[PDB]
Amino acid sequence: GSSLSRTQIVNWLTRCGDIFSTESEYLTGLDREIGDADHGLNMNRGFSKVVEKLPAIADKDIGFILKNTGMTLLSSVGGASGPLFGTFFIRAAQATQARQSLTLEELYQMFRDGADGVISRGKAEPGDKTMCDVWVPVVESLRQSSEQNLSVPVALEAASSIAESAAQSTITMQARKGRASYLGERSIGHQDPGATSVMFMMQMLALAAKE
Amino acid sequence: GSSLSRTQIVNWLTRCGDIFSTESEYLTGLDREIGDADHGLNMNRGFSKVVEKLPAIADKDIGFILKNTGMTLLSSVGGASGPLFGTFFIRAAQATQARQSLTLEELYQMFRDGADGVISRGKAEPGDKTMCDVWVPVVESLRQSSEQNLSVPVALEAASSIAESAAQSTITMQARKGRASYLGERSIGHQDPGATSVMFMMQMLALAAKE
Amino acid sequence: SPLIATSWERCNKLMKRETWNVPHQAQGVTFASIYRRKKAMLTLGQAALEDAWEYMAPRECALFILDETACILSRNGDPQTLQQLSALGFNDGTYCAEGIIGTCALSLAAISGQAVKTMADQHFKQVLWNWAFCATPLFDSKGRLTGTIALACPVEQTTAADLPLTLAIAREVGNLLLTDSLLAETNRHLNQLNALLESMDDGVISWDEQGNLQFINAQAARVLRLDATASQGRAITELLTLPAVLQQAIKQAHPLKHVEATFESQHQFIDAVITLKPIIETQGTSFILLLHPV
Amino acid sequence: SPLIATSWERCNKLMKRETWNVPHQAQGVTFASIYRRKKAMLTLGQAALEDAWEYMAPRECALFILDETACILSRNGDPQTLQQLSALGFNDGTYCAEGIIGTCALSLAAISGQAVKTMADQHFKQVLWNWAFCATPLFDSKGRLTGTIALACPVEQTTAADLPLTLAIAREVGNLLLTDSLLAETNRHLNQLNALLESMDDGVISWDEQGNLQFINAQAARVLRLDATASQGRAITELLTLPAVLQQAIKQAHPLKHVEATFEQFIDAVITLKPIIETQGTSFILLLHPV
Ligand SMILES: Nc1ncnc2c1ncn2[C@@H]1O[C@H](COP(=O)(O)OP(=O)(O)O)[C@@H](O)[C@H]1O
Ligand SMILES: Nc1ncnc2c1ncn2[C@@H]1O[C@H](COP(=O)(O)OP(=O)(O)O)[C@@H](O)[C@H]1O
Ligand SMILES: [Mg+2]
Ligand SMILES: [Mg+2]
Ligand SMILES: [Mg+2]
Ligand SMILES: [Mg+2]
Repeated sequence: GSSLSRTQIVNWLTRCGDIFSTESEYLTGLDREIGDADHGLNMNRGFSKVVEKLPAIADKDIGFILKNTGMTLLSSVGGASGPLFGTFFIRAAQATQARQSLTLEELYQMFRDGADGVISRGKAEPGDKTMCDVWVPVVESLRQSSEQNLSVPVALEAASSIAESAAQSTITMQARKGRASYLGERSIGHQDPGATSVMFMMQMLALAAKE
Repeated sequence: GSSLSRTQIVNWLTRCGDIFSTESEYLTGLDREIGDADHGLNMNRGFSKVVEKLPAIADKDIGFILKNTGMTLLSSVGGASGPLFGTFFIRAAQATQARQSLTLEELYQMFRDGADGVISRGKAEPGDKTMCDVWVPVVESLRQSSEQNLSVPVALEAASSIAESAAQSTITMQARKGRASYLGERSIGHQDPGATSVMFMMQMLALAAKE
Repeated sequence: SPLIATSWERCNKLMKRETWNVPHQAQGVTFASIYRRKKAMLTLGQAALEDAWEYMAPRECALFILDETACILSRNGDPQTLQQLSALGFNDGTYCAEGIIGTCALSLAAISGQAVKTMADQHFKQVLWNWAFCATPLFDSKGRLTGTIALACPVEQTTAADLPLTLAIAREVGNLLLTDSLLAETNRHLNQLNALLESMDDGVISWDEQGNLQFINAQAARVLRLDATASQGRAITELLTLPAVLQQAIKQAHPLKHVEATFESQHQFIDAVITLKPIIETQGTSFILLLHPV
Repeated sequence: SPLIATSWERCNKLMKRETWNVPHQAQGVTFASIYRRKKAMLTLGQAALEDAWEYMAPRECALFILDETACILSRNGDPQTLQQLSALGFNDGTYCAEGIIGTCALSLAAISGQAVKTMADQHFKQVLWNWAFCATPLFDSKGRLTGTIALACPVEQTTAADLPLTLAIAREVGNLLLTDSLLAETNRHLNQLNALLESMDDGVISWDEQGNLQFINAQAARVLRLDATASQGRAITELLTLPAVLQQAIKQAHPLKHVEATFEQFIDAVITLKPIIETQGTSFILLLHPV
């Protein structure tokens, strides 16, 4: 209850490899409506590589594992999301150097830095219709859980539920960043694929925390 | 004189930093007659970065030291010669992994491998008027000294001499590779600057091996 | 160019300028195997190429990744241009060796070892006189040829930035293979370090110039009664209270060998024989503390 | 573009479209400091830019590297184009911030955090209407803005490939800063491993999956009578005769803990064998516990 271990982090990333494989066509379909129809394919391409690398590094510390993961996503995903998800994991990795276990306060700090990283690099604001429309509430959710002293598995179920609502909330937003914003008003009525990716990640983290 | 220590290799590279500084004008002058007038400037940019990095890695093995060096030369020299001197050092690095000392036969092997790397990457032949016109006889010099069981210091003094003759031998060659070969027949009558670089390196190695 | 002319002399032996036929094209299973073993360079290459296209569209051009044998592994770019090149036989798995299609950047880059451009009637085969090709070879983690990046376009639309673009992308994919291999090298050193720590006799605790615990083995963690997995990455000051003898030495960056020492772990006294090993680096001093078994 | 328009709305506050004066330009000493602070990024960028120029020349264009504060650090490319821009005030040290030269890729790249091209009257300042700029920000080892790669040419000579070129060069330079930092990180781990080996009580010898000794400490060197500095990088089978026990354990990738053994003149020790199982093969640490 009290902490997330590195084995759980590894099991998290393994589950992200699976979700990005099964959800590939779905994510791509979301990206077909408002983009260049590639987001599922590219997330699967990057995450497949992540999970390939992971057995070799699974006995290492959390920082080194997140750093490989970020570095991998950074060069193998492509487009707008690759640099962003890579920055997330790289920033998380620098906060967790040598860690083998994280308290809920620490997990929250990790996500915070992660998210600051992606906002800083991509300059997205609330309502811009991007992945930051899920990251910001996710971080706020973990901060509240940390204050209330919730166990890690309950905290992570809460952030996962929040991630879902935040992804849903992107549907009615007009895109102001990335490829979708080319469509002007025509991006309204369609869920953002980057935001759906973050949700998937959070749902998988929630599962890994049970084990 | 049975072996070259890694501390000698470090002192070799430090001495190369000094020679590419003081002979910068000259190498650039050689490169002005038949190239784009940058070769001294660039070797100095590369090698000063090399020598900057050296104190941090001086307590390590030969392979790691030559790997850092070649990697630095690789990305910071530019043009035709950067990738070439880079490859030389990277090949040498992979032959000397974990070494703290090299016998004369091992020394010959390193240089053999580096030379093979530069030949295989630039495709140059005896007579093309390039740095390979010095590398090949230097390697052949070291093989001979190896068979005759010469001390490392005497062997290196002999390669150093061969390297001088070999660089001078490039003067009457017409260039068939690199920027010089644009000049056609007008490249005859001028010493090759890459070749003069290899000579400077062999002269400094010869000095390092005394210490 | 002597490069072109020399290439023409090789092509002259076995090949005519006006002929063109069905491609020599890897197929079904053998192709899947080529694709599979080129995975590392491919996935990196395909991301890079998607990006090059994105900031270039609209434009009549195509981008190719080829393996070290001139076999086309992937294509992207303008749909129409890709269909035209496909009509000439260039598809996934088509080999573009000089011995098959004549003098062309697609092969000459790897043959020459450098970024190369061929246009119009520099090409041996007349079918290619309407095309410009730029290509650059790319290299391993270990310095050998592993593939080629190329850009194909109608000859009248060539731009001066086409060649340096293939060069910069080949160098980027190259360096990315190198960074994958650097990370794998560090993982191998971490394995050495971890195996040493798990199998040795001494207890060990080690910390940062920033005060943060980097490693502790089972032996040190039982003795100093510290948590075996939650200590790492936390301030050593908030982990245990250090004796007077250590405090001095630690401030003074001064080594200690086989010395006696008394510790405190959450209100409790431990007696031990220790060694303190300073590690002096540009960024500050780090420490290793060994607890010798009595 | 909403990027351009939004940028114009920032410029409309403090600036006029028709004015142009003398540059804001880092000078003498203070430029020497900016230059020195930017060494790592600069030297990588200069080699890359020289290379890009060579495979591109002849052409009317200029290439700039700028630091995170949009200060021009280095220029190269076409002499005449470089003079035309020098006359407009673009030299080494010239600041190209939006609040100085108006909406322009030179700053808009860093502001947007991506590759950007501006041409002709997209430019806030009329002086720039004869020009195209492409630019891409570049990033640290640690993901922060560290500078910008730009390409400038007369507007009528712009090419579709100019923008992806600056992008690919900025990414090349970024990744090169990253590989510099991975090598440092690996060096720091080697410091850890070497300091452990030198100070611990146990003797140690470790070799590769290929058979080559990777490390040996003073302690193991004394006992097994090996050369403490010419043993490393050599085949372990050339260095010493391994007792039958070990020999069989090695054959099988099988651990030994505090087992007794005898080496070759004869030495009796209590050893541990520790296999390291990796995708490239199996390696070994052998420790000699001090009786
Ligand atoms: N500036 C930005 N900040 C945060 N997220 C962004 C930004 N630009 C784009 N994105 C995200 O990237 C997603 C699209 O990613 P993807 O399809 O992988 O890349 P691309 O759009 O380049 O093809 C969008 O759904 C959006 O969530
Ligand atoms: N294909 C090649 N093989 C071997 N050496 C080469 C080749 N091309 C060029 N060189 C060497 O590089 C030197 C030129 O180096 P330099 O001026 O640093 O680069 P650049 O010519 O691109 O400006 C030449 O004097 C020659 O020795
Ligand atoms: Mg997309
Ligand atoms: Mg895309
Ligand atoms: Mg030159
Ligand atoms: Mg040059």
